[PDB]
Amino acid sequence: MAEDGPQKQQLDMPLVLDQDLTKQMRLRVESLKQRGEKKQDGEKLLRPAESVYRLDFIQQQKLQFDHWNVVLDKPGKVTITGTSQNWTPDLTNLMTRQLLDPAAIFWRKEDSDAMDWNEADALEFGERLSDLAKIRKVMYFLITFGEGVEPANLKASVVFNQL
Repeated sequence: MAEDGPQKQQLDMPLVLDQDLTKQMRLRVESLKQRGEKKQDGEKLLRPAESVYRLDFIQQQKLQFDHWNVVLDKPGKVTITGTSQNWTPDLTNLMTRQLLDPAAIFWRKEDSDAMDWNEADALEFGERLSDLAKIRKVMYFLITFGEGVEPANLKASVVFNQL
């Protein structure tokens, strides 16, 4: 019974990129080449356009996913690929066929202020995220920067309904 006015409160979680963390992985690969490792069983090569985003689930369940909204300073294209809470690139070698369901694609055109994305592929990953999220207070997402996006000009804000 809120007396202020707003009946249902709302809370948005700003996911933030981790470009510096991406550079740290590259340094480890450079050290490996000095002694070589013959990693031909499955070399893990990330693209300089891959940054790691981190999300902190502050509430155990009062939070609810309403509508993810990603904002870019300029139009363009970005690919978000999800990973099993177990297949981690640092603990496992990045494999293309061992990826779970395909990655969702979000893109904003110049005459469009709204981005069009695959709701069907994203919707399936929505409910799956609803569980693994209640058990893990933090989750990392991989994003790819296309052409026309400056390094840190990416901001990801998702609106959630707090009960």
